[PDB]
Amino acid sequence: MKHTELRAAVLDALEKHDTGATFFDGRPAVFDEADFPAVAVYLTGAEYTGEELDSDTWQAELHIEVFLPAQVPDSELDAWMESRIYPVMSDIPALSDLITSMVASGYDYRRDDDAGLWSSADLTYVITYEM
Amino acid sequence: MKHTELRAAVLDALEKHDTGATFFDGRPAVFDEADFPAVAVYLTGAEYTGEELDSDTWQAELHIEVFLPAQVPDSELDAWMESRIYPVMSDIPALSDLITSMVASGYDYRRDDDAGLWSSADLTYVITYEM
Amino acid sequence: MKHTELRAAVLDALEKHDTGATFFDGRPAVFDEADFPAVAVYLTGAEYTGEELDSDTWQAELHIEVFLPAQVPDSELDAWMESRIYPVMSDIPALSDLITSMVASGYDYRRDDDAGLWSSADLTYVITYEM
Amino acid sequence: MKHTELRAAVLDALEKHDTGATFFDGRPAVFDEADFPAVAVYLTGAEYTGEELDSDTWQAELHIEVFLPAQVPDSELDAWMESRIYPVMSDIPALSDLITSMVASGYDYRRDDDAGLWSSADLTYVITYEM
Amino acid sequence: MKHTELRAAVLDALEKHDTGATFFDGRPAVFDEADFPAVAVYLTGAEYTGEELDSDTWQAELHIEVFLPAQVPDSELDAWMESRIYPVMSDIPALSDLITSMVASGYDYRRDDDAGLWSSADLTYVITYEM
Amino acid sequence: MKHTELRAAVLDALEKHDTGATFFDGRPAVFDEADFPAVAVYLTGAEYTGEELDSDTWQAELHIEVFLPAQVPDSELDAWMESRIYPVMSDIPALSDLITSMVASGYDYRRDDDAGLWSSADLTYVITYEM
Amino acid sequence: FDNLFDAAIARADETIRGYMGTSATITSGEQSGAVIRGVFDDPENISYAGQGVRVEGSSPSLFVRTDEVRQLRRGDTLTIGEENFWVDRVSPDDGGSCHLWLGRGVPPAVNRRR
Amino acid sequence: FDNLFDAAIARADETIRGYMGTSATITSGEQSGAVIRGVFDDPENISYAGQGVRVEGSSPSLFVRTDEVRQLRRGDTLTIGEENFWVDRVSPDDGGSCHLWLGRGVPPAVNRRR
Amino acid sequence: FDNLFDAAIARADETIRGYMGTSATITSGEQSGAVIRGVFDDPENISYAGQGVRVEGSSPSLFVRTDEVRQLRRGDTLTIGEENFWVDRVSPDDGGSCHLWLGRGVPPAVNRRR
Amino acid sequence: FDNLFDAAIARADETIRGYMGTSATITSGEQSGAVIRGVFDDPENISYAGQGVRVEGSSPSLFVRTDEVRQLRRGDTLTIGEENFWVDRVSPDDGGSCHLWLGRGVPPAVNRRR
Amino acid sequence: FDNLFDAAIARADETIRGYMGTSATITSGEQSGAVIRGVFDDPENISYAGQGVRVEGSSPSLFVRTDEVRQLRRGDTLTIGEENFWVDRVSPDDGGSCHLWLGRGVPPAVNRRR
Amino acid sequence: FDNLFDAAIARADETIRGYMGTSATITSGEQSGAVIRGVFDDPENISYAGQGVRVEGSSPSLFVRTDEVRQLRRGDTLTIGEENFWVDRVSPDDGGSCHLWLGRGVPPAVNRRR
Repeated sequence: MKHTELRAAVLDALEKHDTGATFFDGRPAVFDEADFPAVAVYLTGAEYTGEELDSDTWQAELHIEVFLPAQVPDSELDAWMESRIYPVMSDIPALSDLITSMVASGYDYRRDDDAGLWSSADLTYVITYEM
Repeated sequence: MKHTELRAAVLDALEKHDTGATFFDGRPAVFDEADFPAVAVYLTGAEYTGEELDSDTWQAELHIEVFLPAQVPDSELDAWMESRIYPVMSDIPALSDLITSMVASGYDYRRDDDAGLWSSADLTYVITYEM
Repeated sequence: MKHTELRAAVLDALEKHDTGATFFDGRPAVFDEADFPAVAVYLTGAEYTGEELDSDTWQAELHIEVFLPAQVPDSELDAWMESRIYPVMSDIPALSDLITSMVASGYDYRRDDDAGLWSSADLTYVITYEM
Repeated sequence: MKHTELRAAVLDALEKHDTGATFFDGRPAVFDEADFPAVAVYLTGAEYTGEELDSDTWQAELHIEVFLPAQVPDSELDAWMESRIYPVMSDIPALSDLITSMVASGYDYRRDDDAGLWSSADLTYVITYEM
Repeated sequence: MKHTELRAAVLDALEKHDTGATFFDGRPAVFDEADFPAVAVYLTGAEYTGEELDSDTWQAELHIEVFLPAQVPDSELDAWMESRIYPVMSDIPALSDLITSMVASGYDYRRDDDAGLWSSADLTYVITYEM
Repeated sequence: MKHTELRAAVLDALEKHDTGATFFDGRPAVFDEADFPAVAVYLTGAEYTGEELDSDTWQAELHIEVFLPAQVPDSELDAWMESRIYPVMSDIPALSDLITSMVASGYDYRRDDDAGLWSSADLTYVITYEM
Repeated sequence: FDNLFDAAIARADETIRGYMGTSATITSGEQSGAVIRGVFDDPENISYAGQGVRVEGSSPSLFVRTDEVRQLRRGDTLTIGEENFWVDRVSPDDGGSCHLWLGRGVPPAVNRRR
Repeated sequence: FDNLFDAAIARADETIRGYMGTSATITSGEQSGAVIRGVFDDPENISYAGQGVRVEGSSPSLFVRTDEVRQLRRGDTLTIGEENFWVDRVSPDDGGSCHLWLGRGVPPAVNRRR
Repeated sequence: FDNLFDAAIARADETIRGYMGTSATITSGEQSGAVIRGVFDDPENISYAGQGVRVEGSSPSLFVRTDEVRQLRRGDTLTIGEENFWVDRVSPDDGGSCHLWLGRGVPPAVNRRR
Repeated sequence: FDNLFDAAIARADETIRGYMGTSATITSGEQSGAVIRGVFDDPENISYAGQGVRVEGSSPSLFVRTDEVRQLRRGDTLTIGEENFWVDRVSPDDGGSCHLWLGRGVPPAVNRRR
Repeated sequence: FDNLFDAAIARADETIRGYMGTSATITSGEQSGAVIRGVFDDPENISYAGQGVRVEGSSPSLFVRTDEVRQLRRGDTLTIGEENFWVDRVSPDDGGSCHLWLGRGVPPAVNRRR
Repeated sequence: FDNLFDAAIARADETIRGYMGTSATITSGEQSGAVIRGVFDDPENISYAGQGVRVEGSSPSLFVRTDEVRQLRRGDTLTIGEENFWVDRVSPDDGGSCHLWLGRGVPPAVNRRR
């Protein structure tokens, strides 16, 4: 439905496990070296599917991106991505009310070489809901 | 048919709901921080589809773009698109005369990182009319 | 056939209606803010169709493009394309002798933001003739 | 066969008609304002076709490019391209010995806006020969 | 599965043979000229294959890339790729437990001309595993 | 199999004919005006074909590039590319042992306009071998 | 003034305007009949719209004190010498003076639907 | 002070602030009622958002001593003259003084979920 | 003149043109037989038309007082020394003098249909 | 020293470090307890990670004589004033002195398999 | 000479050529046996052609008076010291002197079919 | 020498080399046992090969008189102080002196098939 409650539900289900990280809701997110392990959740690229005759259907991509300091070892990002985010994301009771279909998509690593201040890695999902 | 009529018909029924926002008709739009919540409507990419033998047919894309100050949370932008603009744009009695078919297309977000002065988000439609 | 004759025919049929605008024949067109409307006609992208066995056939695109000052409202350009350039080009007796088939293509707008001195809009046609 | 005699044949058959312009054989061509017409001829983009089992076949594109001063009217370039180059290139007795198949392709105009010293227009052909 | 184990297995099976080269695990690899023979192993571009109904399947690309100083003869680089790296990676007992299928992909060379300090060559593999 | 063997086998039979040219084996090649007509041979873009069930198959592209001073006439390059290189490269008795299939691909010309110090022209082949 | 420097720079700008100034009269707008001095600069630019299209023109501007331009708004018309100009953008307050980016045409039609 | 140069530059910056600086008061934040001096600079910029969109604005800033801004944090609101500003980014400690990048709007809503 | 500066720059420009001037005569145009002084500049430019083609030439210009070329229009022909030039673009009025961008050929044929 | 210039520049750099120096102590490394002087510089850089994500930080560095830093290696930890830094990259020997590019975090975990 | 400045610059150019110029003799061309003075400059340039293919060379030039190279044309051959050079492009007449862009090879074969 | 300027600049370069020079010895090559003076500069450069891969190094060079380097060729090995270098490219003759672009490794294997 409205994007607000979807991000609220995913952040609620993601906060319960202890991570000690600052979570940002929505696209704008400004921080510095202090609160580095931040996790941001946002929706992007909404489209009109036009799948079913009965009612409206939409597709949107759900992003979960984590930021780690530059020159952090690769294996550390591996663990943050798989061990923490993947198990919680598979089953969330609050999501199933709103989302008709949720499909995984691959995660990817991006580092910064212009200045070497950040290195992130975002897990991507495909969401099919009704608006 | 006459693009002026179509934009006028959209804006008339987009204005009746209380929004308190400056509305720009047509592509040229210049403003500053004061009159900032600004909604501009324009038609772009007209094309001769030639779908029917009986008479001329064209396709054009209808745009409704809203500008909000930079660093506004994503939640506010979601609201304009999903609460204010989508319900009004679904059924307009004035458009029913001029438009043979009007199909939704997904909206999208964009922010300005060059200088951080504006953040906009436009809802896109596909319009099929007769000329 | 000879592109000179085709452009001459279009400009002759386009000048009879009062427009009060300078007309440029061919791509090279230099002007300043005085003689501004400056409707220019040119042919581009000629190509060998090879459609019929009997005789040669070619395809080229016919352009009619009008220049207007920047920051001029969108609706006024709409007027030139809908109420002036388009009705005259539908039926021109002189063309029918030279052109075997003339098909419309969508007009499009463009504005100059590097310096803001001009804002044009061209109407594209597809011409199939014999050489 | 060898590219040298092919360009030699084209230039020989192209020189007989009076044109009063310098002709450049091969890709390198350096000229100033005085030698303005230019008329360079070169071959480019050779490939292995492998169409027939019997013997080798190749494809290459034959270019005839003419240089005229910037701001020369468009219609003049037309008159030049069609009237002078096309009739001579249609039938040449010397070519038929070497070239198994010669196919036309559209000519195109390009102007220089970086400095405004030249404007050219090349007619392109497709050549199928045996090496 | 856990990318840590897969990279650890590859590096273990790759270190046993004498190479006398520094081995880097993961993307962050910072080194000066003293430790020049340098071999880095990393995984990139994971995706959700969705091949089988029973359980999850993913696809990721495995990279083995060696760094050698610029202006080293190409012949020497050929040797590392075809004598040292290929035989060891064909059969490794440790991988067969974790990876369902491994497929080779072509290695490729690249040299640095902006500064001329390094010249690498990576060997690409495609990995299909279960997460 | 071993790229060193293939390049050596090409260069040995490319050297017996008198050319009086410096021959570079492998990608790295540095020279100046004195030793100018220089022919370099290298293999690029190797890839796993996976064509036959019985054993491995790979495709690599064989390059023979010749460098000549800028502003050299085009016709001279034709001669280097056809008369000297194409006949010798057709049948190398020592080559047939290593290569299962060798297919020609077209050559092409390129000149340096940044500084005018070199003009090259490379012949490309497609090699299929076993590794 | 807040500081010594603000007063000093205000006097400096006033002398600059006095020694290199051109008289300009506003015609249509809230300041319907004011007379204003400023420095007039008219540099030139050319931009191309295609392969053989060149649009040649100039982008003038006016250097004016910000106290007498408080009520001036975009789209107003003012004249300098013989030609007629309109205000395009009014630069923010810099020191004690601000620029008036002008255009040489008649004002464009408005888009706002207020 | 660690060096002679540090003390010299501190005195120089103090003189600069004294001779060319205005007065700004914080309103909402940890320093609820402090009053700070600084040099106010307001350069201008414009960014386009499309073919016919032009957003005209400016990016103001303040130059203050770093000892009396330690308790300041992003999002606080301060006033200069008549207008009201909020704090965008507080520059690192350079020499003896740091910049206060400001915005002219009402502070935006926060995203953090702490 | 409007200011002291305008008169001063006019005199300075006149001295510059007197000490670094070349006599040029218009031939065809509204000013059919005028004689004009100015500073002649002939720099170099070369552009490439593709792989090897290299068109080498120059872009001359002339520096003239703006009151003598009021009747001058684009496409006119004028001579300097022995060779002949035509007028390409006439720069806007800067201070007291303007430029005459020239070309070395014969004038091109016109496109306009007036 | 090899030349007159080498000795002269050594003395000049020593005076620069004496007059503009901050005392820094190494903590963990081969030079476990050395104390070194240098010039401390903390400029600003900000980079963006996407549409809105802006990461604000700084890139500090230190300017020390290359004779007392010969035993230093990458990844060591040193302190200046109160906060702690680690060594990122040690610039080549220029004249008589070299830079110590620093980072403000704890050292990263190592990748090398020696 | 048209102006005082042209004569002055001609004399200055002659002094420059006298005090910093070598001697070059033409060999083949319309000026078969002339001997000309000029300033010889030989800067470097390197351009690549792919991975590692580096071409090392230089672009020499000469600086001569424009009156004694009137009959000179492209493709001529001239010698300086021991090496032999050919003329690539002769720069336009600047002030009183023009450059001779040279190449170090044997002249290339001509393409023109006149 | 051809001119006054060549002799003057030769003496100037000789004084430069005398006052700021380091002694270098060639080891392998035609000049097997020469001893040569020159100015030594070792600036830095870092380049990246991927997402995180960073290669840090320096590109040294040597400023030497061209008369005693006539027989030196690419690939020769020479030592300065303690480290060992090899010649990568020898700059064209400028004035009276030329540069020796060096590398710090062992010379690479040759590709030529002569």
